[PDB]
Amino acid sequence: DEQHDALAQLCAFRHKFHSNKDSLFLSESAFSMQSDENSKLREVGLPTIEWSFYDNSHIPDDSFREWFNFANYSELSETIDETYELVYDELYTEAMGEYEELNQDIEKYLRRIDEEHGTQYC
Amino acid sequence: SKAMYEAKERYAKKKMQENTKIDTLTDEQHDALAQLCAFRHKFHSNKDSLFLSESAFSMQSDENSKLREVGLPTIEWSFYDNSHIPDDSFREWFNFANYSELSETIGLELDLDDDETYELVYDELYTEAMGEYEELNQDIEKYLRRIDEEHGTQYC
Amino acid sequence: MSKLEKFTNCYSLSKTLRFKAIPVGKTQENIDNKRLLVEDEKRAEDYKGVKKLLDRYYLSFINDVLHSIKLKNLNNYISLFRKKTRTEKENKELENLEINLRKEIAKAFKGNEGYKSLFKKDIIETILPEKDEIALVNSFNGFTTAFTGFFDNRENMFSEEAKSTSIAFRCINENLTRYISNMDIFEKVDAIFDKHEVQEIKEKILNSDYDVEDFFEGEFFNFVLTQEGIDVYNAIIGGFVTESGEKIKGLNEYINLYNQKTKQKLPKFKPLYKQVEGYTSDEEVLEVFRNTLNKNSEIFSSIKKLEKLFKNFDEYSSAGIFVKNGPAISTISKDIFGEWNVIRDKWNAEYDDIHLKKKAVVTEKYEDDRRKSFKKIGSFSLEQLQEYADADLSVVEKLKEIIIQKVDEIYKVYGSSEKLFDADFVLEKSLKKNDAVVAIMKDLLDSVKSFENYIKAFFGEGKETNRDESFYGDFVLAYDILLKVDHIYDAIRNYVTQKPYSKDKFKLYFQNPQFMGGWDKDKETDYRATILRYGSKYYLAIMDKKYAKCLQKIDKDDVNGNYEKINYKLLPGPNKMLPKVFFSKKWMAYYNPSEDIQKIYKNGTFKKGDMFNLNDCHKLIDFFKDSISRYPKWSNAYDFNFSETEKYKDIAGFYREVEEQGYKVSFESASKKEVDKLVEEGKLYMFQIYNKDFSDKSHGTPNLHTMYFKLLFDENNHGQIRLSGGAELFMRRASLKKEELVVHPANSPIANKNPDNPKKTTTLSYDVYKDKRFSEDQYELHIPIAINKCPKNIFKINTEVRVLLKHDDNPYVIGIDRGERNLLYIVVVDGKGNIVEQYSLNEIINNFNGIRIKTDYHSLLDKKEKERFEARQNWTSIENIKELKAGYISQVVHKICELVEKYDAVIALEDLNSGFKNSRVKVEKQVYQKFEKMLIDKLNYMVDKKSNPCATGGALKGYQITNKFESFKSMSTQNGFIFYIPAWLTSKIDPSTGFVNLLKTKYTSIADSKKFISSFDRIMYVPEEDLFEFALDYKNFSRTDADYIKKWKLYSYGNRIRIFWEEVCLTSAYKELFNKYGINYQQGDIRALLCEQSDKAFYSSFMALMSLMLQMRNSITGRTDVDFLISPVKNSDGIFYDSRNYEAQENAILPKNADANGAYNIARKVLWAIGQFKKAEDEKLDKVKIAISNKEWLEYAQTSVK
RNA sequence: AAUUUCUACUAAGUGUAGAUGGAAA
Ligand SMILES: [Mg+2]
Ligand SMILES: [Mg+2]
Repeated sequence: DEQHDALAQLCAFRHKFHSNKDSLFLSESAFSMQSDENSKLREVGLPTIEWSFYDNSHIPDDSFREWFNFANYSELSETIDETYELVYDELYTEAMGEYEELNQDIEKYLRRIDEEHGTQYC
Repeated sequence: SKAMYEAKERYAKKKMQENTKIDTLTDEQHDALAQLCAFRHKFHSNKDSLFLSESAFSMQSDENSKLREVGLPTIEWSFYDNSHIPDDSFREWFNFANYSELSETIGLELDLDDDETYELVYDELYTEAMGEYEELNQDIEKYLRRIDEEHGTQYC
Repeated sequence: MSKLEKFTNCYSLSKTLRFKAIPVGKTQENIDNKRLLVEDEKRAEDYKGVKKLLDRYYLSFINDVLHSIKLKNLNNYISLFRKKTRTEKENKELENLEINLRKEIAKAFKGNEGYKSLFKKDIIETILPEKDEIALVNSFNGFTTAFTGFFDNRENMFSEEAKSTSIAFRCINENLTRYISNMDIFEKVDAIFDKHEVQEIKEKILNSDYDVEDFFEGEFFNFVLTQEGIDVYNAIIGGFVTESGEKIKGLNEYINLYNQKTKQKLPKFKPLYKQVEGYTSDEEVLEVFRNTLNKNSEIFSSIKKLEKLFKNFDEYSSAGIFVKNGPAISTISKDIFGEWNVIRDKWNAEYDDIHLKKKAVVTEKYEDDRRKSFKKIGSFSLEQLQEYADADLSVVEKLKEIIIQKVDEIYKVYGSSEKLFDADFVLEKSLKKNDAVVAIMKDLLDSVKSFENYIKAFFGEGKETNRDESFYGDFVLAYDILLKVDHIYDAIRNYVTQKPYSKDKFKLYFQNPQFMGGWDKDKETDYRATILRYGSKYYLAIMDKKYAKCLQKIDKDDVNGNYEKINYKLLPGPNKMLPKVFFSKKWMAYYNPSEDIQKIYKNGTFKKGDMFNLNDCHKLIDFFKDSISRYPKWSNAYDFNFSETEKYKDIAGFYREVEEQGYKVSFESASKKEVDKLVEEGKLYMFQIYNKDFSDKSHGTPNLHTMYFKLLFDENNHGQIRLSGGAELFMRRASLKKEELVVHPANSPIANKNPDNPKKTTTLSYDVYKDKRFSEDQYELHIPIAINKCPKNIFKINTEVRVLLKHDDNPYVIGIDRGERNLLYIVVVDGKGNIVEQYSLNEIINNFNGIRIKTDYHSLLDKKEKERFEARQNWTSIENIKELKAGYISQVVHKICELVEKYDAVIALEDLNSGFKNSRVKVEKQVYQKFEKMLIDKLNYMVDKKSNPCATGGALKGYQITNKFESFKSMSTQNGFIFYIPAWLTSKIDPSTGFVNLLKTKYTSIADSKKFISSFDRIMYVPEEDLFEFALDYKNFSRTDADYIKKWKLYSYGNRIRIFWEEVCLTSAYKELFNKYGINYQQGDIRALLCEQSDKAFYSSFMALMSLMLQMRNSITGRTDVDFLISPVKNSDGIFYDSRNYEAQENAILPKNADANGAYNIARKVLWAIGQFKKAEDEKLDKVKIAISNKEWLEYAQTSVK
């Protein structure tokens, strides 16, 4: 079939995601997962993606009024911008570290489908 | 005269917080030293009101008593007798040499009812009082410099 | 007799009041006619100018005589130091030679053309005249002594004590140790010597002296000693211009040319020390800020040097670039590693692989020693950070790209702020009302300041091994310039946060340098100041020096117009006034005295030291007694009634007796019409002591200071508040003008702002201007008193509170703990553990006449922090919030004081140094230290104003239950009635039994989670209660050497918070996960089934539910409604504690919510300290430890309830 | 929104309730 359509659609989705992953961290940036991609991928008949997680609801973006359990935050408050930055810094790095673990799963899917059928996607 | 006021006090406050670990000798001599240092910082703050008769104020044997108890070396003061710093016995003395000066000009004799010779002895006793108290104060700064450059702490 | 009947009259004090002073009658126009303000306005302003003139002459003196000294021991110091040393007390001879050299330049100064008339009186008189400055230095012709705060320090400039600001220490131990260093480093510039560059121009246009090797050979140190020689030396280093466009080269540039072969590795010649900010107007501060941070400023060039330094950083070794241990070390480690605790963890493992045994469990004492050994180290090497780092982590790239990110961030904020350093810049609004300009300046200053704080840790306090001196030599040479930004930060910040008004004042002297020192009758014609009462409008009297006896010849008037008048007889300092008078050449010629008495005082056996003899000093006591009887002033004016001669075991006792008695103020009358006619003649000046309580409308309680000052002239004033001397007077200026005050008009309904007033709007009949007090001028007056001058119940308070608390049998305890919900939460605990009274301190009751109108501060705080949010978080909002917190911790102290009196207690208080607490109370940490200060200040002298003055607890017999504050560490572990207690494990603790979680259940791997889930005892499920009962011992877990029970039967029910903000069921969530994974979970233990699965997400969504079974604190963080503390372990009655179960009672027996629980645990720790106070002798009470450990505390809080 | 001074006030109408230790670099 014409699985190239689904693959190029996925590839451009990758090229938006990896383009500005950082504005996904903002509360209300112009943006808008895995079950939808697997739904649009099962319909054409590919193998699925084998993601790292499906639940997605713990990537911290701007609930800066809506959490506490971080030992690292306690360590930051252990010794007297300033602190604010440590809390903002740690959640930003945790968000980026979550999203690239997402992104590597799509690149792994494309490498598997690349070196099985001899096409080119990266 | 507010920014530098807070700055010079929080610098020194950070040093008094910081030097509570450097000693690492027998005991908590930092308490006696900071108590002495704040005593210095009152003394040198208003030495001048010690000259007044009844200012809000109130030596060396007491400091050596509170210093021997913790086990420091003592201070090696300049004097212990203390009873000749002139403050407001302006009715209770005469022997000074500068009557030769005051008689070189007109002035008057040794009777202080004249309003001109009054300040002309008040100046000299004020300067002698300040000159006594800074000779006191230098002894405390010498003690702190000796204890500073023997054990590597910071006090001035 | 309760626990406060002891603690009064324990030690001295010295408050000082501050009332206003309005002149009465024609006194103000009399002052303006006799022109007594212009003189002291000059005597304030001209002082820095005359200081400038005397500093000019002093520096001319130094540069004068330094052209006449050639040091002789200099060769013998230089060669003997640069000799390779190998001392064996030869460095001691070096230091002897150094102090002798300082003595040589000291002797040069001593004989330097007099110099004895350099700090005496005639320096303002004689030498300094020989322009229009003759009146300037002649403005102080009858007034010399105000220079004595200058003549001491400028004398100490000429000492030899190796002090900092002095000449001698500089020119011998900084200049010479730079000079001989450059002398040795001259050996490493001889390979680049091109005479066309180093000799053909420098020697011809600088000195025409002997050549460049003379400055490195050591026999023009005596020529370079002057500042002209330092000028020539720094010209040969840097390069003179000689007012021509050549920009002639220097030795720094000639050594900079050597790294053309990309290898410098030769240190340059360090420049020599020579020998000796805004805050007014908007155009000036903008220009100086432009001067200090434009695109060619010195600080900005320092950033450019630093960024190129860290660009070419890789050439230096990684063995010397020491990173500073401490606060910033964790932040620096976190950026490269990606984890804050990675550096601490690697050092932890590196230490425990040596000192830990072949087991793995720890003790808390070994942990505290571990933390002490980690804080033992001074700094870390970059090589050790590469050692910590695993593969693909090169710090020489990682830190370089971080710092270039920061420098490019400063360049981007320059790209933001580039409209500010332009020549055609405009100020459209003043900085008080403008926002964009000042926030731009704020972003610039904070960005460069953050850059400095990031760079800061590359010092290592060194003091090191072979550190990279070729790197540090330019690093500090840029960092000294980067540290100058604090002079701009603490200029701009305190410029913008200052008030529109201004509190500058000058001391008023009234033509006399000897002014109001005392209040002694028979010295009042000298001091020239007295105080008159009449009804209650008090008065201050100033007599002019032309007519300095206008109060002596006054009759006791009988036409009933009178001012009562003080007399104020004070014997000053009787331990060292009596030998000053009774041996002073006129008393020795009026009394005889006896020969043995003169000898016994001259040898001085009345003092201590074992020469102390009772029946020998008793004759001296009798001599003092009889002579004071014979003295005319002191036989009459006091009522001296001593003990007998055998009733003084110490002359210190007799001195205390005469110091106790020798003070009496009475009132002999005077006229009124003759006094007011006299002040109409102008021979008197008369001011009324006044504040907002001497008015005739004050229908309430006064200020406490006016209560003291009205109590200074009572017949109750024996017990004892002595009006001292040292009084001053001051004068302000009209900071504001009258017109531009925003004035509320009369007869209009004016607004309100406290929302809990039933009178939601009011109106007045007259005006109420904004800040009327700075419209005119006002005479501030100060009148310093000395409360409890003679102390009686004298003892060590820190031991007396303990020996009181042991013998006590039901000692109350207050606790005070910060909380997220409430900034301060009070809990009062009995001697058992029952919570007597628990309440918040967000609402402030003002219990005046009958009308308990409350006011909130919590709403005020959040309503001002929203303005902080919407106003880009600028300095005015910050300092407004800091002052609002300061007012709040003022008004707490009345509640704490009254609570201490009402319950007879000892305050507990959260220690700070131990910390280890989130402390999310929405208040700054510093504000708590200020609360410490403004609590121990007030509990130095506790008094409540509504009480009667004579009765105990009043303004005469106040409570003293603390010591004075000493220093920010010496406030620890006891202070009188304030105890300091570490705040560890005080908020997250079940109050019923004492279960605390200690389980690190942040998910790491199934490799850890399988063992962690097998370590539990019995995970089952009860169907007749629908609970997921867990079970465990604690001894099979790491970090667990503190609990005592270790048999914790957990459960599940009660509401919990899940991010999803959302609400989830603890036991329904467990059931839905176990029905997601298809279990017959009703035959526990089910760990055998749970150790079979192999997908990650099951265990990742199980760890996040274990943690929610353990999370006791619940904050919805958007509303104050549900902040509920729930504990998943139940007590003997089978019910586990819920906060909302205990909120809806009147007086609970357990804490209401989280902050109250945080208070109640602190109270419990002090109760344990009291329990150990009850279990020692009175000979170890000064040594009984209070620092209760985590193990001890958890043991007590579990076995208290049973 | 008035103050010896500071904070929160308008508190019965030129103030209320608490606090406040000043000069000096
Ligand atoms: Mg009042
Ligand atoms: Mg106000």
